Amino acid sequence: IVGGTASVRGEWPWQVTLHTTSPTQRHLCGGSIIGNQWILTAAHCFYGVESPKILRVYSGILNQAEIAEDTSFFGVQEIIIHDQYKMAESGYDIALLKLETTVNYADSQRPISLPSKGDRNVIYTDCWVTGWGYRKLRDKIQNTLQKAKIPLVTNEECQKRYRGHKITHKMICAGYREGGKDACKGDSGGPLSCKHNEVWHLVGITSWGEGCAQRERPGVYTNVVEYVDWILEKTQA
Ligand SMILES: *[B@@]1(C2=[C][C]=C([C][N]C([N])=[N])[C]=[C]2)O[C][C]([C][O])O1
Repeated sequence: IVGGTASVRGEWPWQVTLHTTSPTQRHLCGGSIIGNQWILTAAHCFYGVESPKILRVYSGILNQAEIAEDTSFFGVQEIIIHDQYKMAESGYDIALLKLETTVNYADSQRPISLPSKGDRNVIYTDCWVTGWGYRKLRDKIQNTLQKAKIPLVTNEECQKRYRGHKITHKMICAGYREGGKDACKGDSGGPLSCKHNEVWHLVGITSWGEGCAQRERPGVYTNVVEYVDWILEKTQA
């Protein structure tokens, strides 16, 4: 996260850190708890990943330092990538992780509600992007989960900032015209939480952008509301 600040412990209870154990353990992507056995994240996060066996999901984490060899984690039973996904910039950047075991909810780890189709007209004025990602295009994973408040931008506005790309309605952007605050490498798969009427909603999934926090280059996120039907289909046994 660029231009953000340290989050308060338990402030984003749905945020998880997804690690890969190959070659050695390290943070791979962010993700969001949306069900007792389900993590919603980004599809492009699994490039080069041929088995769920090397994945470890850690919930209730503030500092990466809390994760040690003796720290408990959730194994991944199955990685479900949207069948139309090809690459982040083309959309459909969404994936589900079916955990091997169930998450016991608590103040430190609980699910975030999905947006409803009846909230597309609603205007989110309190949105935040979070993660352990870079603080600059060239950096490294951060210890403390970072947070940054960022305004949503209309698709038409976003399309103007990405002439070489096609910003579809299945995408949603957020950023400041002057830049300064934005997601960055390592934040992928992270949630774009927005609080409306005292209730947090998972509005987007950190997907891509040109550089990080550059002027007139809004972050691009997967428009979650467009996948509630998909999520229901894939999570219902
Ligand atoms: B992701 C990833 C996160 C953020 C960016 C840049 N995004 C914005 N808005 N400037 C690119 C990639 O983090 C983990 C990595 C693994 O594929 O991708």
